[PDB]
Amino acid sequence: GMDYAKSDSSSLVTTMGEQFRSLRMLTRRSSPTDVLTGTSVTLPGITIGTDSSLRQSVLNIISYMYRFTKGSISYKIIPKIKGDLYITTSSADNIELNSNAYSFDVNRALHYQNTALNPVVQVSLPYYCPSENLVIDSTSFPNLSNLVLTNLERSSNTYTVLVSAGDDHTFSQLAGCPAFTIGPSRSA
Amino acid sequence: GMDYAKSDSSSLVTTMGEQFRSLRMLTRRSSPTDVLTGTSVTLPGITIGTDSSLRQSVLNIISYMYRFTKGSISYKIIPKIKGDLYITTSSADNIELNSNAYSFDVNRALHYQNTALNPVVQVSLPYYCPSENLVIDSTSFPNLSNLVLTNLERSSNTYTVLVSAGDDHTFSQLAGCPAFTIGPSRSA
Amino acid sequence: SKDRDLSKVSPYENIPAKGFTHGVGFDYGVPLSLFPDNAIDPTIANPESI
Amino acid sequence: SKDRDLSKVSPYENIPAKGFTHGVGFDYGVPLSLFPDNAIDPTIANPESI
Amino acid sequence: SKDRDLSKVSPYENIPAKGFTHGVGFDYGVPLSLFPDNAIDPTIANPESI
Amino acid sequence: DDATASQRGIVTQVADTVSSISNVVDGLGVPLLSSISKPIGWVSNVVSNVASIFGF
Amino acid sequence: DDATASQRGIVTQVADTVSSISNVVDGLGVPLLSSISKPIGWVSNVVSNVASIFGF
Amino acid sequence: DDATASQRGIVTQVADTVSSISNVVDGLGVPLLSSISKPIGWVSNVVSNVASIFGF
Amino acid sequence: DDATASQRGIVTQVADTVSSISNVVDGLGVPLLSSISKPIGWVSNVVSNVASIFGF
Amino acid sequence: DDATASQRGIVTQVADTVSSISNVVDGLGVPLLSSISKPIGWVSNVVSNVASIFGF
Repeated sequence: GMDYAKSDSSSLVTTMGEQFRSLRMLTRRSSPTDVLTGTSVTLPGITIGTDSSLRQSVLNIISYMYRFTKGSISYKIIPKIKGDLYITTSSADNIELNSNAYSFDVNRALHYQNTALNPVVQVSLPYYCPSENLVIDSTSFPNLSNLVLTNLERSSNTYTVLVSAGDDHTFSQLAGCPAFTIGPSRSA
Repeated sequence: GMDYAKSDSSSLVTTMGEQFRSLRMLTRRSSPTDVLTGTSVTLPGITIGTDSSLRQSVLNIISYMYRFTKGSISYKIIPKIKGDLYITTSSADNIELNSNAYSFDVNRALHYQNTALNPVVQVSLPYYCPSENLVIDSTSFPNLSNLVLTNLERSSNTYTVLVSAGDDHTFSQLAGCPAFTIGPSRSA
Repeated sequence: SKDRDLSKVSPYENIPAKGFTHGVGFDYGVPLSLFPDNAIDPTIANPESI
Repeated sequence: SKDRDLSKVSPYENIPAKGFTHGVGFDYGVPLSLFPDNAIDPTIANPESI
Repeated sequence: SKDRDLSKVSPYENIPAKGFTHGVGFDYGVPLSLFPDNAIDPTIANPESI
Repeated sequence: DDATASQRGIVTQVADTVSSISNVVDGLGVPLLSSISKPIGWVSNVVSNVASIFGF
Repeated sequence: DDATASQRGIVTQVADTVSSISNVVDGLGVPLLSSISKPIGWVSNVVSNVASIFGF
Repeated sequence: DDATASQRGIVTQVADTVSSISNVVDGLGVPLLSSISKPIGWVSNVVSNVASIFGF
Repeated sequence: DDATASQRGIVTQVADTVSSISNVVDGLGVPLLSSISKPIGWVSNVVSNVASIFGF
Repeated sequence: DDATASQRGIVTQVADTVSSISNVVDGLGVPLLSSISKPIGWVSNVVSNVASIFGF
């Protein structure tokens, strides 16, 4: 080999409060995405990914080095105008145009919450797929479940959302890195 | 037999988060019924069933394959205008027309709650019947107990109600299925 | 006799009904009856054993 | 039968989500599913052992 | 499966920070860091043993 | 046994005892008051003179 | 076992039993109602005449 | 015993002791102050020099 | 061990195991996925056919 | 011992140790820093490579 290397000699506890040796721990941590104004709110599905713009979740950034995903994902939601709201799942087939029907009419799993008491909504979305694996941004399964939320009376509102990997979640197959920016934008 | 069948070979844990092998579990789950506007509110009794329209509870849907029921049933209630309210049972004989009497005057089991603190009313209705079994929508027992709820001052209000089978509950005798619709309504 | 309490402050959350869509675990609601725990056995009056 | 409770008053704090930025310990959120505890094993379908 | 809860109603008080002027017992605050329990040992880098 | 009844924390158990039934008519009878009696539990302290009585 | 189920405080366990499956078709079968039965637990008190029934 | 008294969580027990009564007149007497004394419990720490005193 | 992890009530412990490290380079290595695996705990119930599955 | 200190729930005890006093002048002395040291408790996990480090 012809190494000059001699192995280190340093204590772990002396300088910083923790140490981590995996990327999963960084992903379990929850981070902000983008503000969702209006009635027809659209949270990302478990297929996740493919955001434009430049602001983006940490999970969404780690997402580009891999190819497969599997497992449930978590959401925190903070409504701007306080008051109760409801959470429900749906699918493209599951929708109706009777114009007297509404989102409760399918009997999916439901979640109620008055935000005046508990401002921070916390919802975990499970993993219902036929296949053991999912290529990221797969379109091979059109009817995968997708989240929806409604106040009754169908009034407009904004939400501060922040996603995280579920404890069940993982990535697999290591593709190489995307080009990426690092510093603050130069000039104006 | 002349079977080509060869028995399966597949793991359970690999693809979805749970598995269920009974209809009771689906029925213990609570689902929305219909909005109850006005003062003279009428929740369904333990005889349950026979709703018209098309929106209907999951319990109410499972109801049509059977003939007998037995056991207590549960309710969740969400008032639109917040403020305290009362819950009481009654029966057709039990009612009075003195026009100074009111629902508290019979000394039945009672339940108070201020909704400003606890918005979600939760009440379980027991099983007082002479008979071990009940044919669904039985009319052989006119005086069965029936729920009533009142704000004091007798003001108008709406309620979001959602029923569920009690842990004590079951169905028996398997009649065959009703005709039933499946897809979203075609055309307008 | 009025000795000092010590203990510990502990965090909580106000969520009135944590899981009713779940198929398992805890009713929460108050029965409208004397005796907190009403019950009956369904298994006895059934037309068949299975 | 209605015997007196004794116990002790105990202090608390209303903090809805004590630590989500942490990389460890407790989800808190309610899964939108039958059965409170969904799970699957990631380790099985992996392309490689490490 | 949804068996009745029994338990007991229990009294509490809403006091957000019971004792910060005290010289002993419990931080309460959330560290702004991955891992809930940061630490380091002060005793090691000291100029002298006492 | 109110102390244990509150410490255990469950509504149902409410301190068990078994009464001595008498005057059975048809499988039903009347309990003696003498055996329905339940412990009071401060009296032992007042008679034994525990310190807490004096506030110390 | 609702008392223990509430005292232990965890949602999942919900009092274990093992049912006697029958009429297996292809590795799946139908439990007997006789063995799905679970304890009621107030009945023992009413039959044994515990004091709490009388309020004392 | 305030630590145990708060940990056990019940109002009544308040750490038992039995005082030495004297000067009985008619079945009633006066406790000694010497025996009404109750443990303080920080003093042991200050005298034994526990680490927590120094904040570490 | 989520049941115990929630019952014990402390954030840190999160169910211990010891992984089998391999491919050490300089005192650091890569854990096998096979040993990072943790119990799921509902599966035993579904396979053993516990009563709670049927709601009774 | 923060885990036990939080689990036990009482403010006072704060994990006991006994320091080695030195340089006594008049019944008072200076503790060694070496013995005031208290366990950190995540380090054992990082060195032993517990599964929770990897999130599984």
